[PDB]
Amino acid sequence: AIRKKLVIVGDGACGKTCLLIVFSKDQFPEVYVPTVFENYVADIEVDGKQVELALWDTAGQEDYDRLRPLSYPDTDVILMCFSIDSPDSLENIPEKWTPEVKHFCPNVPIILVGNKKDLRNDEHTRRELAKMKQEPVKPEEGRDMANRIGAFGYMECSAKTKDGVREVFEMATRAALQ
Amino acid sequence: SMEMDEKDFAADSWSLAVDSSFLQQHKKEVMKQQDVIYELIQTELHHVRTLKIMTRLFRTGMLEELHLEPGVVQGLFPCVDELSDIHTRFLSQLLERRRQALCPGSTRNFVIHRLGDLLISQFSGPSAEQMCKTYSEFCSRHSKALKLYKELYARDKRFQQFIRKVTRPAVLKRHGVQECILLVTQRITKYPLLISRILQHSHGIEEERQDLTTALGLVKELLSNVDEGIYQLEKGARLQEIYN
Ligand SMILES: NC(=O)c1ccnc(NC2CCCC2)c1
Repeated sequence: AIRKKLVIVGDGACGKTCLLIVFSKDQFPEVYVPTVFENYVADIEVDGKQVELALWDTAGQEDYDRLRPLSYPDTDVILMCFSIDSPDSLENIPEKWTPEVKHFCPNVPIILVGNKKDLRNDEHTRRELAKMKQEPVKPEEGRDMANRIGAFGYMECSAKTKDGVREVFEMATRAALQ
Repeated sequence: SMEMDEKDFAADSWSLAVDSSFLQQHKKEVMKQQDVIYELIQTELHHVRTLKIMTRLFRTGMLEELHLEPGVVQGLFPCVDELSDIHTRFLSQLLERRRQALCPGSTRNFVIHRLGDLLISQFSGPSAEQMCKTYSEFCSRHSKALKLYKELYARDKRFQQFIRKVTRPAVLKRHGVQECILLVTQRITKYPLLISRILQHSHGIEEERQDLTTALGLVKELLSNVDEGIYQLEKGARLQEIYN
């Protein structure tokens, strides 16, 4: 098995920690959802190839511009996250996260991931967003942003229901192998 | 880690660690507060363990089996003795606070009502200055340590066999040399996340909400200072590159 490194980046409310926790445990915790994620080395087999995929979170590093880049050395794939219930987290993707990741991780594939896709058809979410002249991020808005920033691809998932979670990490492993 | 502390923090939460007949006697808000305090102590136990792998397994193993130059080993593991001292002392205080809170006749049933005072002490005065200086030095030497590791693994056969040998056990799967270094660098930015969530469930006693609010402010001040004090060192950097 070859060793590959994955780092997840994105704003504080994007759900990156929950996404890593659910994948590494293969479950949405029923008793206690951890506040933080240390690291994890996933044994993944994708398209006939065995990979050890080391997983890292940047949560807590969002306000610290000189500590945060220390998470980037030798990264093989970036998951760039936004929350579908937060159109503001999508707007920070092109002019904050993308120039940073292209600078410290040149030539590393970026997968743009829309998290919390279950909230797209949630009544409370739609009501709260409508009070600020907003609506949940549409699938075409996610794809267009991914296309614009030169992302390897665009994917959606829900850490709450686990839908799309396995596919995101299997595709990330394939991106790290290219 | 030692067996006693490992078993005390083996459960996924405080609600699963204590006896269910003890859990039943508490309100949901106390349970939510205790689950986050348990995660803070559990992750501190794991962080101290990461520092022991770096000092005892890697650093001392290299000095004893490879007879490598002490200046090379220091470049691979900067400040590990100072970091171990700071966090082992902090962990000792957290574990003693839990131990004092145990019910008589129990080694697992406890409620920690007064964490804020301990966090204020850790993140203020001389201990905070020492944490600031040590992480400023560590995080400034982080990239250099990784490049030194990668050079040694590629060109030195006995070093490669040493690493492959000591990292073969399954319990070391997430704890290679580079992984330990990033785990230590990322530790300090976990504290505001843990403290903010403990604070969210600590409004019942006004003295405690105030202490946790002060602790949260001290941790953020420390982090801002560490972040401002970082300048990445590079082996073979020239003075001209530095002053430009
Ligand atoms: N295609 C795979 O091999 C695969 C699929 C889903 N999850 C995987 N990871 C593990 C790590 C912890 C939970 C399961 C691996």
